[PDB]
Amino acid sequence: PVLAFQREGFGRQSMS
Amino acid sequence: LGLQDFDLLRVIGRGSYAKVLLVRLKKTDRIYAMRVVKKELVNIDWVQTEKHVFEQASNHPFLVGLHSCFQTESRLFFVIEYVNGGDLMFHMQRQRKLPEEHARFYSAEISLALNYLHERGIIYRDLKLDNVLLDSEGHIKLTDYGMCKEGLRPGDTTSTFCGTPNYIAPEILRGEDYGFSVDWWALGVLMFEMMAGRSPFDIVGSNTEDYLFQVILEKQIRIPRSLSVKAASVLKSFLNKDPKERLGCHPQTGFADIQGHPFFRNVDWDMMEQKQVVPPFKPNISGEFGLDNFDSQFTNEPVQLTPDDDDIVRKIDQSEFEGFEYINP
Ligand SMILES: Nc1ncnc2[nH]cnc12
Repeated sequence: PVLAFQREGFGRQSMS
Repeated sequence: LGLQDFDLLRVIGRGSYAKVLLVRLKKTDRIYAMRVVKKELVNIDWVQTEKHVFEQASNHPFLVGLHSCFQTESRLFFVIEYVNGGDLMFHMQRQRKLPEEHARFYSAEISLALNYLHERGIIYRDLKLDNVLLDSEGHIKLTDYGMCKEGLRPGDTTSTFCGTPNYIAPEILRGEDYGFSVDWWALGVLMFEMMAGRSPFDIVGSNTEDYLFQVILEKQIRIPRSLSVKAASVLKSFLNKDPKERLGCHPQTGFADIQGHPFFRNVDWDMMEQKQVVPPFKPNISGEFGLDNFDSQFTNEPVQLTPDDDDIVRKIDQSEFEGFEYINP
């Protein structure tokens, strides 16, 4: 997986 | 103080509530990081939470501390210590995959930090690769207190649904009340990412968030078999979906349990807390401030603040922000 860690990609965005 | 006291150098990040800047105290030419929050996002007492946690941070090495605190009509400002090593999100993109020895080191230091917050009634609630920063010497610092919950006593619980979906604990997704247990889960996910070079949930790194929540609750996670039995065992212990039985989460022995785990048996915890263990990796400081260690999608941005809209500015209670200014002695 080349795009394993994508800053602020799918699922990596903070939420409340 | 005031915005005019500082020189605004570069943008270096987008926090959970903030835009993070590199600044220099002009009167001293000292360099700091600066979190800038739009009051339109805060006005529960968030400011109270934030300052409460910054207060704890002075007394622990693995928590970023506060230099000072001021406000304009539209924004809050927190001047914090600058950590020029970059964060673990960047480290992982560059390293691809970390050896068990590296992952043990970072998780040990992270455990110390989480445990320090917990013993003082605080749930961190946003543990993630982006929020772990490297010291120039190679030690780690937890930043970003935006989602913290403080004042939590024993048997106290909260129910607020928040965090980063990739790291959100199963008990939150089920809508249970929860305590410290969710940080340990998050640590679980984070250790998995360091050692396997990807999220334990395939869709992350490859579509709605709701599906992600389902995957989290439903799929049994699969540990790469190349990993040692120690490493594997710690990951499944942290990634137990029942917080009652999850590593670190017993009310009396939780931290001891971690420290007693075979994966960490190789750790001298107190030499660790004192920063006397040598980091397995030493960030390369460019000399250009070490700005090389920050994603360019930030550093290639005008440092300009976006002018405020007088419709919103006048329509926000400046009173929830009285006596906010502060300087750490
Ligand atoms: N104190 C800090 N230093 C460097 N980068 C950061 N990103 C968020 N906080 C930071």
